[PDB]
Amino acid sequence: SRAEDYEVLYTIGTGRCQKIRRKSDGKILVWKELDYGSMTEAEKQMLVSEVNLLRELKHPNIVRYYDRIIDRTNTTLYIVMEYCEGGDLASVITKGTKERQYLDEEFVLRVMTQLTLALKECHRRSDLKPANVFLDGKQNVKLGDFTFVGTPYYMSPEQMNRMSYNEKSDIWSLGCLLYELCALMPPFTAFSQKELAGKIREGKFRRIPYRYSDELNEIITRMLNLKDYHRPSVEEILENPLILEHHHHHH
Ligand SMILES: COc1cc(-c2cnc(N)c(-c3ccc(C(=O)O)cc3)n2)cc(OC)c1OC
Ligand SMILES: [Cl-]
Ligand SMILES: [Cl-]
Ligand SMILES: [Cl-]
Repeated sequence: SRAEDYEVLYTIGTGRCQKIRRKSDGKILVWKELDYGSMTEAEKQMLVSEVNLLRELKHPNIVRYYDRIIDRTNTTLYIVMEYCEGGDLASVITKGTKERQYLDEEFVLRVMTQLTLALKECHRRSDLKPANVFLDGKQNVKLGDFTFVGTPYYMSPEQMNRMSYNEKSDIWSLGCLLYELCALMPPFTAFSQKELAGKIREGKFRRIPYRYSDELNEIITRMLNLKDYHRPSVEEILENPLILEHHHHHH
């Protein structure tokens, strides 16, 4: 479809993401705008293929990407996707830090269950961090968004030695994300990357807060094992007695 099919309501975050309304039925959506005006033919060809793959991902726990619009006037590409009224997990963690208020174990179990399912789908088809995890209005958790200055808090031991495909590296990142949801801080912190790497290598961290059960602590701790082969698989995580039907997605 074309941009005129939609009305911009307002900007959510600055490419730039905006909440929009589809005129045909008034459906509330979001689009992300990419300015391809400075791109080469080679970069546009890569872009096209990536957007195409994006359109093929249909999963309850992956942000749904509906359409792509070209506006040759502004040299802008619009990627239309579902609206997640709950925002991102980064804002939830920030909210708790400042409220001196930990999140319910039930919420952490929802995020664990639903993100593990998202990872399972990604692995089948073959950037896990709080700002890339979105919440809808029905308690559902969705993975979205498929270089310097930033601190690589979630970088796994093996990935810091040599960046290569390893599904157990994703489990480490999930571990880090769940840890942060509980403790409201990442398991490893430092002011420099050299110091960070030394800590990650040592593999030691504080227990998550005592309000969280030993069982939750145990599985998060297993995900943060220094040995990739000691971390639980997606299958092993979902077998955990903590995970129940109600922690999964519901339309
Ligand atoms: C980054 O902060 C926020 C993001 C959103 C939001 C809602 N729906 C969405 N589909 C998205 C979203 C935006 C971009 C991407 C992506 O680049 O793939 C994936 C998801 N963000 C909503 C927000 O509040 C309504 C919000 O503020 C906390
Ligand atoms: Cl606190
Ligand atoms: Cl919450
Ligand atoms: Cl759903």
